[PDB]
Amino acid sequence: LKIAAFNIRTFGETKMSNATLASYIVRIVRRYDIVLIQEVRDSHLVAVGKLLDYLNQDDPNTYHYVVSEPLGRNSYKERYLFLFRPNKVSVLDTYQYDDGCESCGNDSFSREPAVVKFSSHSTKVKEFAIVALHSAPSDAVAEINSLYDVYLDVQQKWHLNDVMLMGDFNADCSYVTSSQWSSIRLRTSSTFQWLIPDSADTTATSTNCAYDRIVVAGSLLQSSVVPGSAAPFDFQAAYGLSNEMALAISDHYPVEVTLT
Amino acid sequence: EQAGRNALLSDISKGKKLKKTVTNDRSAPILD
Amino acid sequence: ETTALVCDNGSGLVKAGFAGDDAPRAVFPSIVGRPRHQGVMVGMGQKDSYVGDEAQSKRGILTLKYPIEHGIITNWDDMEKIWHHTFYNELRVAPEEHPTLLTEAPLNPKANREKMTQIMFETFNVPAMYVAIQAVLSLYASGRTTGIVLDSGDGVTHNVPIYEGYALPHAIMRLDLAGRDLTDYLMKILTERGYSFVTTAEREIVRDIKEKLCYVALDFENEMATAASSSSLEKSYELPDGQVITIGNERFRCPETLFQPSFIGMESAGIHETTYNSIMKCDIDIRKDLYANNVMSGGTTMYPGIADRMQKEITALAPSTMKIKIIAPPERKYSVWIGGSILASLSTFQQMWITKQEYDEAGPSIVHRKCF
Ligand SMILES: *[C@@H]1O[C@H](CO)[C@@H](O[C@@H]2O[C@H](CO)[C@@H](O[C@@H]3O[C@H](CO)[C@@H](O)[C@H](O)[C@@H]3O)[C@H](O)[C@H]2NC(C)=O)[C@H](O)[C@H]1NC(C)=O
Ligand SMILES: Nc1ncnc2c1ncn2[C@@H]1O[C@H](COP(=O)(O)OP(=O)(O)OP(=O)(O)O)[C@@H](O)[C@H]1O
Ligand SMILES: [Ca+2]
Ligand SMILES: [Ca+2]
Ligand SMILES: [Mg+2]
Repeated sequence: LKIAAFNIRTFGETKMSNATLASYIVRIVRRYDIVLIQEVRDSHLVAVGKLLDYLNQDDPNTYHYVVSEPLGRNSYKERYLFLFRPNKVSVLDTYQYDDGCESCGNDSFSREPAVVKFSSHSTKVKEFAIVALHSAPSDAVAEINSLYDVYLDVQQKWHLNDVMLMGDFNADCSYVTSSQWSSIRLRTSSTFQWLIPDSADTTATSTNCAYDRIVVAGSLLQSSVVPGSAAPFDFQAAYGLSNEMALAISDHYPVEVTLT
Repeated sequence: EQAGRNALLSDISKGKKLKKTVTNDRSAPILD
Repeated sequence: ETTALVCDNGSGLVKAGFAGDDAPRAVFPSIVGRPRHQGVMVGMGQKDSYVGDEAQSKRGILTLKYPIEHGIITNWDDMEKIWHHTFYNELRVAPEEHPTLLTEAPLNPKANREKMTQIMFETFNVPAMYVAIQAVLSLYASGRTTGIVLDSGDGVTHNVPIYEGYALPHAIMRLDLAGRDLTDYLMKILTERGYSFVTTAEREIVRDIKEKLCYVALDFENEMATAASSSSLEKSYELPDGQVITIGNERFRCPETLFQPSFIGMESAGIHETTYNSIMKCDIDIRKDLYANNVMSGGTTMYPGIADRMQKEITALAPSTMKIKIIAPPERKYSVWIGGSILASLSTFQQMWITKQEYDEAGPSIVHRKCF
C-alpha cells in the first residue's frame, strides 16, 4: 500500500486545463493507492472532475474520492482531496474535525482537518484513519500541536489507535524552529513516530525545508510501515524536469510511505 | 369560462396584503 | 390551516413557496446533476444525484441537465427530481396535503400541460393543482387584469397581450434572447478589451458585473459619446483577489442588446419593437389599455433605466397622443411567483382548483376547461 500527501500549488481549473501539467499530475497520482491532495482552489470542483476524468478514462473505478467543502479562516479557501483505489482499500467513514460545535474547528485550524477511516485487507493494520492537515504557516506550531487533540478526538469517536497524520505541516525553517519542537505534543509524546525527518527537503523551491510530514500512531500501523520507505518524492529528478517546469507543477514534493 | 370568474378578477384588481417572508435566495453567483 | 403551494419553474431558476406570502421561500437553479464518479463529500454518505444550489456548486464532478428550455419542460424524469427536491428539501412539506399552483411558459403545448397535471396527481399525489400562464400572473401581481407583459428571464423573452385575464395567443411574440445571451455578450466584450474570463468562477464573475453594474442608456448614441470623452461613466469593480478592473461603456452596451439584437448576430426586432408589434396585432378597442398597462417582469428587466427607455421607444412608435405607461415594480424579479401567491390565496379562487376527485373522473385533459 503506497500512501502520499501532496500540496499542489493552487491546484485548480487553469492548472488541470494545461495538458502537460495535468499529464504529470496524473502520472504522480497514479503512483499511489491513497493520495492526499492539498491546496485545491477549485470553487465548483471542475479541476477535481478533470483529474478524475483522466484517472478513470479506462476503468471507471480506478480511483474513488473523498472531498471537503472549501475551507479557510477567512475568504481565502482550499479543499482537501483524498483519491484512492477501491480495489486496494475501502472508506468506512469520514468526518471533519469540529471540536464539538459548528464553527469551533476554526478555533484551532484555518483548515479544519478531514479524517478518513480506511479498511485495508492486504496489510497488517486492517483499519486505520488518515488525518489531513495543511497548516497556516504563521500558526504552524499551534496547529501541529493541536493535531494532538484531533488524535484524541479520533480515538474517542472510532475507538481506534492506528492513525496517520499527514500533509503540508509547514513544519520547519522560519515557521517551526528547532527550539519549538519541545512544545508540540505531537512530537514529544512517544505515541507518535515521525517518518519524514527534519533533514528532508520537501520543497521544489530553493529552500531546504521539511515542510510536509507523515506521522503515525498505533503499534499495529507503525509495525506495518516498510522501513526506509518514507521519503519526499522529488519529481524533478524523477522525470528529468527543468526547475521552471517543476515549479509549474508545485512548489512541494509529495511525501510518501509504504505499508506492508 | 368558470363560475365566479368575474369576482376573482375583481379581487385581483383590489390587490391583497401578503405576508413578510425571508427568501432563501441561492441565485447569487459564486465568485470563487 | 391547509396552505397552497406556489411553484414557478424557469429556465434558470425555480421560485417556490406558500400562497399568501409576499415572496418565495426558495430560489435555486433549475438543475439536476448525477455524479460522474464514485466518492463522497467529507462527513456525508454517497448520493445518486443532486439538485439546485448543490448541483450548481458541484457541477465539475457531475453531469448536469436543464429540464427546462426556453421556459418549456423537455425532460420529465429530471423535472420530477426538481419538484421532489422542492417539496421535501426546500419547502420541507408533504405534497399529498397541499394544493399546488404551477406556472407554464406562454404557448405551452397542451400535451405538456397534461403531463404536468398527471405527474402532480399520480406521482406526488397532491389534493388539488392548477396551472397558470406566467406572464398573466405577473400582470395580476401588479393589480390589473388587462394589459401587456414583457417577461424576460434567462432563456426567453415574451410579449403577452392579456385581456380580461386571458392571454391572447395570436398576438404573443417570442424573442429567443435573454439573461444568458446577455451574460455571454458581456463576457465577449470584456474580453475584447483584454480581460480574461475562462474559469467557472470567472464566468460567474461576469454575471455578477452584469447584475450590479449594467444599465440601459436612455439614448445609446449620447451615452457612447459621453464615455468616449470622460471618465464620468467608468466604474471600478473588485475581484475576489482584491485587484480592481474598470468597466466603461460595456455597462450599457451589454443590455442595449435587448433593443438591438444585431449586437449578437440576430435578425430580430428589439423588445421595444416586439412590444409595439404585439399591441398592433390586437383589437383596435383594446390597444389604449395595452399601451397604458405595459408591465415588465423577470430577471432580465432589472436593468436600471430600462423602463424609461421603453417609455421613450414606445412613444416614438405609437400614435402621437396615446397615453403610455410602463410599470416596472421593484420586486419584478419575482412578479410571476408573487401573482401566483396572490391568485392561490384569494377566497374567490378556492373553487377553481382541479381536485384529485375531478382528475380521477375526467383525466389529465381536464386541465384545459378548468384552467380556462
Ligand atoms: C502549460 O504549462 C507550461 C508550464 O508553465 C507552459 O509552458 C511554459 O510557458 C511558455 C510556453 O510557451 C514558456 O515561456 C516561453 O519561453 C520561451 C523560451 O524559449 C519563449 O520562446 C516564449 O516567448 C515564452 O516566454 C515556458 O518556457 C514554458 N515552459 C516552462 C515554463 O517550463 C505552457 O505554455 C502552459 N500552457 C499550455 C502548454 O497550454
Ligand atoms: N439585477 C439584474 N440585472 C440584470 N439581470 C439579472 C438581474 N438579476 C437577475 N438577472 C438575470 O435574470 C436571469 C434569471 O431570470 P428569471 O429568474 O426571471 O428567469 P427564469 O424564470 O429562470 O427563466 P425563463 O423566464 O427564461 O424561463 C439570469 O440570467 C440573471 O442573470
Ligand atoms: Ca527544496
Ligand atoms: Ca421565468
Ligand atoms: Mg530541515
